[PDB]
Order: sequence, then structure tokens, then C-alpha cells
Amino acid sequence: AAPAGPAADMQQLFLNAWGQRLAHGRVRWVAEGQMTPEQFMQPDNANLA
Amino acid sequence: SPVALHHQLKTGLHPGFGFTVVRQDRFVTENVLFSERASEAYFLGQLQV
Repeated sequence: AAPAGPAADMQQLFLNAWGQRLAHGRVRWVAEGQMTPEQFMQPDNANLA
Repeated sequence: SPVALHHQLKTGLHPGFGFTVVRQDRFVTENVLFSERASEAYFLGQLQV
């Protein structure tokens, strides 16, 4: 996003915009961090493609 | 818990628990027969059409 308005109230305006979208599914890139290097090679992820 | 033990087996942690592993295998092998002289009597019939 482009920085809209003053930054003194930036983050409080942020969380009210995205309060639904954060919790509908799982974030992709974080869950790869806890993968064993053999488990990542497996088709458990289905994000190898 | 059946939900909870999913988490600890992905992150590599050993719960207080043990296993045995059972599997079945099939081998194709060559054999040798032996039989002393009159080991069996054999009766054959007359064929039908």
C-alpha cells in the first residue's frame, strides 16, 4: 500500500482494515520455516511447484 | 490428543511413546522336489464332449 495520511496513526488504521483477512487461512512463508529439510522435499507442502 | 500429536510429529519432537514396525514381504524362490517311487496313485477318467 501507499502511505496514506499521517504516520502517527498508521498502524491503528491498518489492523481495522485487515482484521478478517489475517485469520482466514495460513500464511505461506512462515510455515515453511518450521519444515525439516527432508519434510520440505515431500509432497506435504504442495507449494514446491 | 489426535489433533495435538500431529503438531509434535511435524516439528520433530519425541513424545513419551514408542513403536514397533510390522510389514510383510514376498520372495520368489526356486525349489527342488523329491519323491520315492510309488508316492501316489492316480486315476484318470474318460473324457466328455
